[PDB]
Amino acid sequence: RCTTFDDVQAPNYTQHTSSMRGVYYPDEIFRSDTLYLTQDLFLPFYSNVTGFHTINHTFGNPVIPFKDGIYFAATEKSNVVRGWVFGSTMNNKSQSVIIINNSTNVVIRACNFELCDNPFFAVSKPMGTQTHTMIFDNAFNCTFEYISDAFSLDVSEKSGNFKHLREFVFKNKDGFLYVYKGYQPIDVVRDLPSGFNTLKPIFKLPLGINITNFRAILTAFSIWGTSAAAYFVGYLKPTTFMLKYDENGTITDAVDCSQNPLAELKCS
Amino acid sequence: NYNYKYRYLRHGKLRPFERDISNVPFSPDGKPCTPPALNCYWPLNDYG
Amino acid sequence: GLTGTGVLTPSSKRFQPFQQFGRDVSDFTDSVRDPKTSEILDISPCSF
Repeated sequence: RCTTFDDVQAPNYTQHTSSMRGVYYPDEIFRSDTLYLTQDLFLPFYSNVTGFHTINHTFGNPVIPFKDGIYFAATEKSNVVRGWVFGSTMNNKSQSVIIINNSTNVVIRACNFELCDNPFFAVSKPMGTQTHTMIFDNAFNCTFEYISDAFSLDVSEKSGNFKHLREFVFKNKDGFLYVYKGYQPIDVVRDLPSGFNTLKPIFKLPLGINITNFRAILTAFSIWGTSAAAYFVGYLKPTTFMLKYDENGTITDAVDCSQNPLAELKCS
Repeated sequence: NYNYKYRYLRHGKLRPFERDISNVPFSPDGKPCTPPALNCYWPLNDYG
Repeated sequence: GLTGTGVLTPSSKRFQPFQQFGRDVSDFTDSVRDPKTSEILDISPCSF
């Protein structure tokens, strides 16, 4: 049922500094009190970021290209905009993978998956009912399903701080979506906070599909609606970082090579 | 043994371990076709 | 997977749960986690 909404508002393509974010743990290997180089698909420093400021007129969900993994972030109030649609032709003849939730736990599934032209989580404004999480629609010539374990997974609308600064790096490597996570306490007016957040290797996936084209999934407040939240997207590029490890054994700082002659000499 | 098939055409090669079951009604420059019109094909092929 | 020869002792870290090895200066292992719930440093110079 290609159910579609109407109130499409496309902004000035709001730009943000990729301030100090994108660092994660490059492997599964501890070190301590050292200075380790690597060259890997990373977020370039200090660079352009397409923010997504969504209000009751602004339904921020067009098609966006993958470009070999994205830096992603979301400043939320009990974590509204779950759901990633990763595929190639975004339709019934696309073997895509989808990352959604049963509001308790994570369900991921990959097959021939037809999209509605603008499907919607019909989530209520005081309640949080995921009414229309139907989107695992059709199933022939299929590949994959996976279920992780449950935790505190909230939906609804709030007021106060941007406590849920969640940052998700999605990185493609040999059919392997590397999926990271990291937490930080903020409340900005409406932009990116200035700081870093070290990301951790939560998930790898064995999938192997032509990941080119993607969307996020919002929740239509119930007709759609949103609250004062914003999500961030940036693209990844294979450059060279120097990390720094404390004796506590934690990434405390990083410097890219291909940023600045200052920065290049630092990693030189 | 006409059961199982392969493919032999793609605009570009394969990045390693990247799988698609997408049988495309192929054309040499895109062009959504109902094959077998001229320059409108399929890539699937049996074995013999 | 790790063979070799040395002098063990228990760990002395802030060892993260997802990590397993230590490679401290340049790929030199020096610290590991036992596969049956213990945590150990591995100073491989027995002596020389």
